[PDB]
Amino acid sequence: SDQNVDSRDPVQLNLLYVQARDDILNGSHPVSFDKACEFAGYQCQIQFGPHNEQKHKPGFLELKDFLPKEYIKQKGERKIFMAHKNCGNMSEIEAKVRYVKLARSLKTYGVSFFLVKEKMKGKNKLVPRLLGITKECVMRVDEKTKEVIQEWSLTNIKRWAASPKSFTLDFGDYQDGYYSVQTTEGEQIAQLIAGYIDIIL
Amino acid sequence: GSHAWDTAN
Repeated sequence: SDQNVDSRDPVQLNLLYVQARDDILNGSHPVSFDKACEFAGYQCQIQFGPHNEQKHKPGFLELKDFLPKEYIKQKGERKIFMAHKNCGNMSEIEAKVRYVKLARSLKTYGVSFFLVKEKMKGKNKLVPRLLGITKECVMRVDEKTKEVIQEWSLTNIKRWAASPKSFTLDFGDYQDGYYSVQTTEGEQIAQLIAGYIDIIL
Repeated sequence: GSHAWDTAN
């Protein structure tokens, strides 16, 4: 046994773990249902220790403490315990490390997202959509699966406009027709875009 | 018990 001594600062690790966990749990860092349950599995390993079939069954958890709000009304508890099982006898520190690394490995990691509303096709009711802004692009993300559906290079943005209830993008030659969405965060979005575009030259 | 293993290595 032994030999490999862990010299990682557990205090620093816990700080990184808590930030990552909280961003996922409160929606700041949007993740898919499958990923949320995988994270939840590590959370269980961290707070409860190795999975015990005798006690860790549905009804044992307060799902609001282990999953983003939008996934609580689903059969996630079952998926969570399978992920918990996978951890085997993994140590609490190892679990935290796996959690942070999994979070950092996601394409959505560190991305500033805004929940906006899009009006489209043959639908009268607006559709929720995650609008992400990075130093390289603007991306339209599915609010349910969290998958990227469309992406625009910042270099293709001609101009933009914000109102108290909207944000609009004009891609010039790129495409005939603006991109406009309903949001109360229009100026916050404009500011981020503005800062990122200033540097793109 | 099958979980809290011990080893010489």
